Amino acid sequence: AIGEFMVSLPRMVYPQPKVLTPCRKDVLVVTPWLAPIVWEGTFNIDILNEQFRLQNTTIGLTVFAIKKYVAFLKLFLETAEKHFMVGHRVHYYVFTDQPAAVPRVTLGTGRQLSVLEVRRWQDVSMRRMEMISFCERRFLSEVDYLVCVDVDMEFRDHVGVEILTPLFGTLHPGFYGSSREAFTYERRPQSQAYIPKDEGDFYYLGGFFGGSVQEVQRLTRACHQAMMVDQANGIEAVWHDESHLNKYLLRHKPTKVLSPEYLWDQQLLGWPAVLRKLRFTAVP
Repeated sequence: AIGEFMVSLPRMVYPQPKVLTPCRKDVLVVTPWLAPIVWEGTFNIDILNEQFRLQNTTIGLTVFAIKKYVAFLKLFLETAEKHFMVGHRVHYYVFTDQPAAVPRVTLGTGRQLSVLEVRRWQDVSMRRMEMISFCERRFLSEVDYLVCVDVDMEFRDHVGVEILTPLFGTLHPGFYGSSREAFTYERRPQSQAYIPKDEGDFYYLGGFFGGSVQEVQRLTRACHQAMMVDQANGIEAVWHDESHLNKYLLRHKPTKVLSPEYLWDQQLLGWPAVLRKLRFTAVP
């Protein structure tokens, strides 16, 4: 559940937060609209696990595995079992054109997997946003939060309830140090995804976003509608649904932002000092 009567935390023994000692001095840990930016060292996972377990939180994880991308599911799911929301209730939703190619992955207790079969490049571009906004009633009934990720990835370290919030995006690992003018937003005013050179907070990834079911459905519905307008006007945004996600999150600020720990490519970008953990990474 979300927002329900919250029982008292038990007694806990942990290090005292010190007001005149930052957790991290090397990075921005809060946005200018007072959303936490989630980095290692900023959260006590024991406190957060208590809070979310006391709400009996259920997390849905959506992933699309189409055509040859079904080959990525085994490592994706095996590593999710090791690292993603361990101890919490998890429902995986695997959207695929090949239900029989989904690997039989052994799940921990309190975790389940559903295989959802799905059916022009234009409809392929819009499929993720459309499908998340077909699954509307199901997600509302089954999970509290939705996390929407790409399949050609593996978990390497903890990804847990520290990410959960009404609406989150993830800082793209290519652009977290860039000035806004260099962001690869859609720049043509004819597109619904258009962002001028003097606007923008961050460049968020299409491959890792989420929130409450309600907020995720609002985002995916808005992006799908904007993509349909663009299609009608004969324009395709430079980075497809990621361009629309960026426009949405500019105008509807996320309530947490995940640091690039949460989606990194070690082959392309190495392992910078500022990343204490690489939690979820591109498969080479």
